[PDB]
Amino acid sequence: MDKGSKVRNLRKESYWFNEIGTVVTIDKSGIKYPALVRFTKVNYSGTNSTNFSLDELQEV
Amino acid sequence: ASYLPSILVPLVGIVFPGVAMALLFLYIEKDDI
Amino acid sequence: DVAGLIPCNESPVFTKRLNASVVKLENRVKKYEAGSPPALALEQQIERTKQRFDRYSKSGLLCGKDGLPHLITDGRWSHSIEFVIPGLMFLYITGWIGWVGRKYIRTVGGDTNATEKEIIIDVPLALKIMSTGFIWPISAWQEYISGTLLADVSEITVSPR
Amino acid sequence: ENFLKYLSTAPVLLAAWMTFTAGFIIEANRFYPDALTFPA
Amino acid sequence: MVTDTQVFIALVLALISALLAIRLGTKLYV
Amino acid sequence: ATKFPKFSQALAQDPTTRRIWFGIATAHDFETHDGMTEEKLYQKIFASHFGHLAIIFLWTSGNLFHVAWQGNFEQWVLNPLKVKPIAHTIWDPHFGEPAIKAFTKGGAFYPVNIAYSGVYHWWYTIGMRTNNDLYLGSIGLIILSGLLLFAGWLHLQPKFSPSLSWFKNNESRLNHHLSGLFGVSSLAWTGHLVHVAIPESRGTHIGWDNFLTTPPHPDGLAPFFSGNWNVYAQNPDTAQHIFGTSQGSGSAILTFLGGFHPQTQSLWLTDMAHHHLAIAVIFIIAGHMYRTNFGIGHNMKEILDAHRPPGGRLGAGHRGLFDTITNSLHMQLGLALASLGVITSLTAQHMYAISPYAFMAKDFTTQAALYTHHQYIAGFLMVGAFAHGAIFFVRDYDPEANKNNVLARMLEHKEAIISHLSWVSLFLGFHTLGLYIHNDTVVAFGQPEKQILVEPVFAQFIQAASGKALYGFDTLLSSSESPATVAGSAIWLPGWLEAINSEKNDLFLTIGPGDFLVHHAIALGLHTTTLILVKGALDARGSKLMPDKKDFGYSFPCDGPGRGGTCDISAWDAFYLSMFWMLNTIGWVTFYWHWKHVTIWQGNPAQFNESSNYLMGWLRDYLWLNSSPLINGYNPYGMNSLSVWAWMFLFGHLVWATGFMFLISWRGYWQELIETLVWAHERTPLANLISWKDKPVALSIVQARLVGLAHFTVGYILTYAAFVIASTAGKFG
Amino acid sequence: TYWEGKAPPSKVLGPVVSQIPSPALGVISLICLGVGTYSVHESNIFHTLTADTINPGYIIGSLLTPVAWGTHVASWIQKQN
Amino acid sequence: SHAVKIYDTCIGCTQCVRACPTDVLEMVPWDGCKAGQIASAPRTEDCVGCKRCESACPTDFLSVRVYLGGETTRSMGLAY
Amino acid sequence: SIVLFHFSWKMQSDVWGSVTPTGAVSHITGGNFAQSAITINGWLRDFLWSQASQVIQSYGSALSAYGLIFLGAHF
Amino acid sequence: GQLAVIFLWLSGMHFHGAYFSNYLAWLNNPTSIKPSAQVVWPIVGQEILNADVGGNFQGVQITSGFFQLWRAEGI
Ligand code: CLA
Ligand code: CLA
Ligand code: CLA
Ligand code: CLA
Ligand code: CLA
Ligand code: CLA
Ligand code: CLA
Ligand SMILES: CC1=C(/C=C/C(C)=C/C=C/C(C)=C/C=C/C=C(C)/C=C/C=C(C)/C=C/C2=C(C)CCCC2(C)C)C(C)(C)CCC1
Ligand code: SF4
Ligand code: SF4
Repeated sequence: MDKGSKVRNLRKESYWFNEIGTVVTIDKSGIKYPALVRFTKVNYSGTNSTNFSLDELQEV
Repeated sequence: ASYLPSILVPLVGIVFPGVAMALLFLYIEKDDI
Repeated sequence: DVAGLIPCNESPVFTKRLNASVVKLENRVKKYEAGSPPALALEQQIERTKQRFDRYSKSGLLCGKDGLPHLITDGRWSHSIEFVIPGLMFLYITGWIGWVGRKYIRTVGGDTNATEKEIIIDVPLALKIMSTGFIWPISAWQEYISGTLLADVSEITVSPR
Repeated sequence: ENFLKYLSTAPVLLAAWMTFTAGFIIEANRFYPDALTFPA
Repeated sequence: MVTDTQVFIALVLALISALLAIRLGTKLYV
Repeated sequence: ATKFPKFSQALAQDPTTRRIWFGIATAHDFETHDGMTEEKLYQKIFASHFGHLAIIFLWTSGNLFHVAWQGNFEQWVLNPLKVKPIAHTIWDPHFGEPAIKAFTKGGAFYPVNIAYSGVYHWWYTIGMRTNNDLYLGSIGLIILSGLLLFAGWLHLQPKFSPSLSWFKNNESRLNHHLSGLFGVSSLAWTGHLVHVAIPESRGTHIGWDNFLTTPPHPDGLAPFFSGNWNVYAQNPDTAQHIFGTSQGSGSAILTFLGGFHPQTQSLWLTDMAHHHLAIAVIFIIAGHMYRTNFGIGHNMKEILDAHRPPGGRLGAGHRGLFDTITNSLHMQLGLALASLGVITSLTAQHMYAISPYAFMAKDFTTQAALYTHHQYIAGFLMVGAFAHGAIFFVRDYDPEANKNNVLARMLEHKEAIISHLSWVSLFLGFHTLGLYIHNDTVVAFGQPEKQILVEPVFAQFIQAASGKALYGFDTLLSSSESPATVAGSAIWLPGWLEAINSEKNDLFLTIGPGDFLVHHAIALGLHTTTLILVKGALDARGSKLMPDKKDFGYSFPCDGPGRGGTCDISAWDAFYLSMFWMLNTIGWVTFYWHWKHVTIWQGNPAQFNESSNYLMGWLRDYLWLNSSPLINGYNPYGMNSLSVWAWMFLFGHLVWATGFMFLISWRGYWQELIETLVWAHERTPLANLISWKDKPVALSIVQARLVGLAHFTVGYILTYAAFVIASTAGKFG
Repeated sequence: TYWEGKAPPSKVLGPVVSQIPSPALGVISLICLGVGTYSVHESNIFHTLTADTINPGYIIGSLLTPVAWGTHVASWIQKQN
Repeated sequence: SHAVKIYDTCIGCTQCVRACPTDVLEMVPWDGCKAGQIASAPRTEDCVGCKRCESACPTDFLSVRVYLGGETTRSMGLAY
Repeated sequence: SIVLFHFSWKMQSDVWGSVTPTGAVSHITGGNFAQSAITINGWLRDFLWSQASQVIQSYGSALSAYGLIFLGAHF
Repeated sequence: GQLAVIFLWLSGMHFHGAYFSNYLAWLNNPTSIKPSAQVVWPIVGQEILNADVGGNFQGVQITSGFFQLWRAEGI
């Protein structure tokens, strides 16, 4: 929704499913997955951020 | 009776497996059907 | 009584085992001069064996056909001494431990260096938490009825849930 | 500061605490040996 | 005490069954 | 076409030796065959089942023929306690003269194997007495197998192939396979027992030539129709009855004596007849439950849809399970395998305790062999049931058709199931191993009085409840002033109590701390195997590591070293891992059974009660002690009849070790070695003429794990079979 | 026949039972339970069962107890509506 | 040959293409991503199945996926 | 492992032993290596099974620690 | 550091020989006396591991050949 806002993940395949992550950047220039989110826990690959579509995030 | 095992055991343990393996080897690598 | 077990107080096999242990220790000590350090050690072993067997006889344990004590663990109060009483102690101690641990996890977890505080323990805070475990059952029940014990369904899961 | 912080590391504290637990367990078994069951 | 005739007829019935097995397998048709 | 495996174009085009290997391992997976439809799948399964029945009946006919032609069945039935049953002759040109002289036993005049199948006792019990009867049975079975093979061929013809709707006619199938396959079959078997087995046991020869004129009972169906069925229970065989002769014989054909026949120490034939009559009646009544174009009956889809508790704790209840079960062959295959495994375990548990066959329970080797055999088969069947359930989840589950279903809710809270199973497994393992090591340590320090010996109060209480007046519980049938005993006192209680309280039996063996610890070890094994299999089945459709696992199928090697490494991540790998635990737990069970029975047979059961509380006792008093007659099968001084079993013992050890070769060392090393081997072959004169047609490559990862597991299992089974047979037959215990 | 709510549709009871009013099923269930319990008690509880004490009537009555349970469930289902 | 699929979650960082040892993958112009590029697998006959591309993927779950299938001389990593 | 088994059995059966005042030699295992070390069953029986008596029977003596370690190493 | 560890190990071995061993008794009668330089505290009944090696001494029999080495050095 906005920079720095916490969002609950809804991507079923995501390692951070049902977890809270902070939005880093949002691309207003179209794009299918514009909302970059960062989570505290690192996934199995060691990364802690991913791009999601606004439909795949619960706002708060 | 008392003569058959001599006749059959060699056939079942040597001749039968030999021919069976020959035919299976032919068919596995036939390259057609 | 219980399952055809005769109390170890009147168990001939129990006394035979005691005699066998004592006599074998005596045979072992017969090859040392009286008063030698090995002789004193073996005599102390004999005394300890006698005390152990006497304590088992006086305790009220049930012997089998083999002469060894058997434990009744069906909840019988007369035999609680065998399993119920120690078990409670365990569930207390471990409980304490567990509770304390959980608290530490939930105390240092609200920091940026939460990971760094697990390899390196904050000994002052750690002891602060550890000293509070003697009331772990009450605190656990209070958290349970207060909803602060369990996390909501909104937590990590897998594709098929 | 640094030395005490090192003493606070996980392996050092685990070793110290396990040594302490083994010690008091050993002493308890030394003063009350062969404790199969609780005194009346 | 099975006589040679009994063994022979058992072998004949086994041969018939073997031929039927051959045909059934062939019909499973790989 | 175009190569060996037609059913796989991808494998057909494979230029390596892999094409051959997988061509063998994908043959029976009809679902994956190219150009395969549902109807052809079902018809091929039907024909394959016909073929399998033919194989079973030919195996049985072979057993009968070999016993008749080379056995000593007549000598055995004359004196069934002292002579040893014969399996078949040994025509081995590799034998030396001392071997021929050593393996000549029983009837003699040829080398021979002593049968441990117990088929002699079974055939004797069911009424057979002469080699002619065995031969006739074998000829009948050969004809039956030929008929089944012909039927299998016939039902593949275009005009005889049953339609797809026919296979999925669940109601009629259940009706017929309940009332007909189970009930009418049981009715026929009790008819046999009444007409043949019982008269043969009472010295009267009934056969095809005279069974139509000698009624099994003198009154002859007059009491049956008149309602005076009590007539058939009057005048049973008195305790002083010599089995197989009219000495002390009776006339009853349907009684409820209970207990055992004193002379044979087995069940009364009349009791078996009455049992099977009642079972046949119950099954025939049960088979009229579902409707089949006759108006009356139940429709199972409605039943399944209707059972959804209004409390909502089961969600949508059983809605949609009918479609999943009928449309999925893997789910019903798993259900059948599981039920068969439970029944195989039940047969193993009940045959030893309740001897059904005359003069068995004195042929110790046969009893041990049968128990071990059926327990291992039960373990295999259970593992297969769970494996096929995982397969069903992979390729047959439809999450949209099972929304909020009971089965879907199984996956919804899979984490809880797996975590609590893991907790139970850890609890049992930790504490059982701790108690065993505690006993080992205290006994090692010469202080056996400090052992933690826990009395199995609950099992002993159950034994007392059935009438075991040895633990002094005075409960239920063990106390006279109880409704249960008085109510049952008239019918079967006397014989049952006489059997249970007699210590010359396997009915409710006396138990102690050793039995307690071993039972908890068995519980650990079952729980851990179930944990592995259930985790595989539930995570088959995806995990956090592989959220799209279902897309890779049931059996794939891995998903690469990425994100931490994913070796053995597929459900097939869960089955492969669980096979080891199944073998381990079945081994524990069989070790427990064999050692307890060996100690009882030797006449010193105290040895087990003493030495089963610590592991060194198991290693010394059971394995080290009882293997002496086995490893001495052949020594530099000579050889004896057990030499074959010793050789098989070493062979099983070798195969078991060879399995480690495939289980430890993985493919890359072997592929790099085969590279050099290929180079060497290609660069050799006089051998460049001969060139492979299939490129030689190392075994695939999944294939290698399978082959290692197969070697492990074969070696395990062979070595334990050799041990259990040889020790028992060498010490007669 | 999948049903939600607190009471299943009457069609679950089958063509015949579904048409029976609740009081009739209740009385039938009480009669069946009484007869079945009385039969099960007369033989094997109040009197020991022997070879020559097998009464077909008592066997039928004993079988009637599951019928009593089914009829009481059906009566409740009919009662809810 | 193995089947290599690229999903629209890709962020076009090129890492999968770089990691590929058999030059199966490449970059093609695209508009659904910020970088304007997406990975493609035009020539999967040369894919060996090492799954290096998946290992070198930033996206939460493997915008590039490899599914092993029929094996040929090329995909079997055989110099013979 | 094979090297150590070879050394142990050979020394126990062919070198180590006792002598009498006359000079007679009595080895630990009676020289059973020549006719029993030529089969796998011979190694299994006369070396492992036969010489494992001490460990399995060491309970209740000063060597009981060796039996405990035997079991622990197996575990 | 490794050399320091090895020297500490040697120091421990020699000290346990001097204070906790029957080296003198073995010296007097090497054939009968069994070498031993380790003693176990009696805490759980593990004192059974204190074998009757000889020389009015009880301890765990050692097999490191340290006694023979020391004798060769004329200790
Ligand atoms: C009365 C009619 C009837 C009968 C006798 C059968 C019988 C059979 N059917 Mg058929 N079937 C029927 C009606 C019938 N069916 C109908 C109406 C349909 C249409 C829906 C089908 C559709 C159908 C299909 C599609 C298939 C069969 C199959 C089978 C076979 C199952 C395998 C087997 O050997 O059974 C096992 C028989 C037993 C008696 C074992 C009972 C199981 C218990 C657990 C064993 C316990 C026994 C005992 C206690 C152990 C001691 C014995 C020991 C001493 C030897 C069996 C021959 C299958 C087959 O193999 O085809 C050839 C198959 O694929 N049937
Ligand atoms: C599956 C059942 C079975 C089994 C395991 C055996 C096993 C044996 N038989 Mg017997 N046999 C059987 C059934 C069986 N028989 C039947 C039904 C008959 C009646 C014809 C005979 C008649 C018979 C004779 C006359 C002799 C043997 C002999 C032998 C032995 C040597 C093998 C041989 O020469 O075969 C010879 C067997 C045949 C020529 C007939 C084939 C046997 C069965 C029917 C084949 C079953 C195949 C099975 C379903 C699996 C097929 C798959 C396979 C191709 C991989 C061996 C112990 C010999 C012996 O005693 O040596 C000591 C011997 O002389 N058998
Ligand atoms: C304080 C930490 C803590 C707490 C509260 C729990 C609590 C629990 N664990 Mg976990 N666990 C822990 C640490 C902890 N565990 C560690 C460190 C490991 C790795 C060895 C595991 C491995 C583990 C497994 C594999 C399983 C559990 C399970 C369980 C549950 C049942 C109890 C049990 O089986 O314990 C088992 C405990 C162990 C096997 C090892 C515990 C080791 C020590 C005693 C705990 C750590 C103490 C630590 C020093 C805290 C210091 C605090 C200080 C700094 C102030 C329960 C929810 C089971 C479950 O899911 O049940 C549903 C289960 O299957 N646990
Ligand atoms: C219960 C056993 C069983 C059954 C019923 C089947 C059934 C089937 N298999 Mg499977 N299979 C089995 C065991 C079995 N298989 C085993 C153990 C293996 C090895 C792992 C395989 C490997 C395998 C492959 C690789 C393939 C099959 C295929 C088939 C199908 C037809 C094959 C056929 O008969 O063609 C015709 C074959 C014959 C007519 C030969 C019959 C053998 C005769 C009876 C031997 C008689 C010799 C006799 C003993 C000689 C004695 C002489 C003596 C006097 C010396 C059918 C679905 C094929 C299929 O359908 O795939 C979809 C296929 O491609 N199977
Ligand atoms: C009647 C029951 C039944 C039926 C119809 C099936 C049918 C099937 N199973 Mg299931 N299964 C069963 C029982 C059954 N299985 C049991 C009991 C287990 C537990 C072990 C399994 C475990 C299992 C697994 C884990 C898998 C299957 C799979 C399959 C499918 C392919 C099978 C195949 O290609 O065979 C190929 C046949 C072979 C490779 C032959 C191997 C025979 C054994 C292992 C070797 C024996 C060696 C011999 C004893 C050595 C002689 C000893 C001598 C040297 C001394 C097929 C639909 C596979 C699948 O994907 O299905 C979709 C699969 O992954 N099954
Ligand atoms: C003797 C061999 C052995 C042993 C002891 C285990 C033990 C275990 N396995 Mg493993 N396993 C084995 C062989 C073995 N396995 C083999 C050959 C296979 C086939 C590949 C498997 C496959 C397998 C799978 C697939 C699974 C297991 C599981 C388990 C657990 C079962 C529950 C249990 O007993 O918890 C109790 C734990 C034990 C008995 C382990 C020993 C613990 C000791 C006593 C503690 C010692 C602590 C001590 C201070 C160490 C100090 C070290 C220091 C000196 C350096 C446990 C960890 C299951 C599991 O994880 O359940 C949660 C599981 O899912 N195993
Ligand atoms: C280097 C080889 C070596 C070995 C293997 C041993 C082994 C042994 N010695 Mg010997 N000893 C050695 C060297 C060695 N010693 C040397 C060099 C000396 C000369 C000083 C001695 C002098 C000596 C005496 C005088 C005695 C022994 C005794 C013993 C036994 C009991 C030791 C014990 O647990 O006491 C208890 C020891 C402890 C509880 C250790 C303390 C625990 C610390 C505080 C843990 C700290 C770890 C720390 C957290 C790690 C991080 C570093 C931190 C400092 C920053 C044991 C068999 C005793 C014996 O045999 O009795 C009959 C005995 O009386 N030893
Ligand atoms: C994977 C899977 C699967 C499978 C599963 C399984 C395999 C399961 C198993 C299960 C089982 C395996 C179970 C068992 C059971 C058992 C039981 C359930 C028993 C019971 C019993 C009872 C209940 C009781 C009895 C009695 C009586 C009568 C009374 C008294 C006591 C006695 C005991 C006598 C399927 C396919 C589905 C699909 C999905 C997934
Ligand atoms: S590595 Fe992944 S994110 Fe990067 S270009 Fe390749 S597919 Fe896209
Ligand atoms: S699996 Fe390997 S060869 Fe295939 S596309 Fe990925 S990196 Fe390239």
